[PDB]
Amino acid sequence: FLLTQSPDSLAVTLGETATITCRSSRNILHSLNNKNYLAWYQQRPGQAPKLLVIWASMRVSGVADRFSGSGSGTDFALTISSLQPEDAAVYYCQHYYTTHRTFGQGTRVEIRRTVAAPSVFIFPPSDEQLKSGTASVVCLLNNFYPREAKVQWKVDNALQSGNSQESVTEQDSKDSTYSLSSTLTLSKADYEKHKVYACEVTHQGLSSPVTKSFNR
Amino acid sequence: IWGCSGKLICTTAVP
Amino acid sequence: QVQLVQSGGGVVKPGASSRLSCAASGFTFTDYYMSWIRQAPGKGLEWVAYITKDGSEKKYADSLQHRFAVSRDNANNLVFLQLNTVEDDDTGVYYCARDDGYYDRSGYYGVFDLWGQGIRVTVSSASTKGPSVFPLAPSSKSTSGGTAALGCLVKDYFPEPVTVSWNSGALTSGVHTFPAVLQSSGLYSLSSVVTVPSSSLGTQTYICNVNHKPSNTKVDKRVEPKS
Ligand SMILES: [Mg+2]
Repeated sequence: FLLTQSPDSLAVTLGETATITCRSSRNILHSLNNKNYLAWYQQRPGQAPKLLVIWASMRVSGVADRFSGSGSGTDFALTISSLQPEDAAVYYCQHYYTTHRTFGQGTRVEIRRTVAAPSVFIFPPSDEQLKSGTASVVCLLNNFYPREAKVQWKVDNALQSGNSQESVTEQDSKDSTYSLSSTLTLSKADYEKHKVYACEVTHQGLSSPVTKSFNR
Repeated sequence: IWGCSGKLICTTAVP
Repeated sequence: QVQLVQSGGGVVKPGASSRLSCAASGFTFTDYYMSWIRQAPGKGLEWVAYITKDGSEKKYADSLQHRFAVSRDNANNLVFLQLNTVEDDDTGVYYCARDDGYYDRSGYYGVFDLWGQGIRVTVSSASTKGPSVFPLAPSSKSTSGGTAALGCLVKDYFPEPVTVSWNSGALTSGVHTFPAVLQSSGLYSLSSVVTVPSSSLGTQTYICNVNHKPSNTKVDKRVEPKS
């Protein structure tokens, strides 16, 4: 008894329409009421699912009219009209036609907005860490769009590789941007062997690459 | 053989 | 008001047992069925079990070969999920959820209208490790105009997760707590950052509230401009 969502992923523009398909292996329409026993949930990242629709097409209290359910038999859809930044999330369908409830695999809605250039910040290692023999340097790229961004580490203007890590945020619920951290990790000895620590950043919103650096 | 866990599903099942 | 607060979880060894808890408030607990649902990767949402209002009948998914046991305490408004002989399939985020529906002679038909916050369970032989916390001090090299950035590096912990708040929850705007990275050591690390007015780095106080629940570790760090 499967529910297959389609597509897995979806990039929709602000103010436009998203459509998320849910197919069931079998019919989920009972006789004594002639309703389909399907539901839809919304899960923003780091939050638990929120129920939106029941009976395939009935909105729940405190849910905007942009979220609309539809379909019959084994084929159903959730549409989201006039898309807003807070709709960026993962949407699941769930049936309750039997006691063995199952969910669809989920559908992620990514949002398209105007290009926004990142604000670049850089953080030296704390004195607190420098007693430990390891030295971490952090470069922050803040509130940009699109996701695609490029970071380069230069220690005494020498290009680094094999010693940094990145983490990208989820899309922001308010401005639909992304943020990025790159952390360069060295030994305390190597850190004190050099002077200039630079973070060079390439993004579509930047006319030319932005560099932030400091002297140890 | 007939009741309600909460209310919501059984206030909207009939039509 | 209406709310479900979860506790428990953390690291657990294969073959061992773990107990999850859920405290309910703001509603008539003895009017609702209650369910447990998990979220693994490579297969998303999965209903595991429910319990009735209380003529205590319980039902489970069969894929869980009788390994899980759900119970309830109407009195203290608690639901529990016990996980036994855990396997590598059981790693994930476990939610309790308020279960709304109707039952007839054929069975129960329901929907999950209120969820707990979620707890992470990690099946692992690796040992617990609490995080060290270092400041990401604001300087001339943060700045931009006229906005300053600052944060905390949270380094070398296991397992996931850590939660970071600022000024005890009263600072949320401009906050980005990054998804953790896996280091080649096998331990985790993340940064939480925040943008603020650079004009008032003198007067305002900025404190990290790192919480690593699997080790019951709390670290508050004051992030001062330097230096
Ligand atoms: Mg958004």
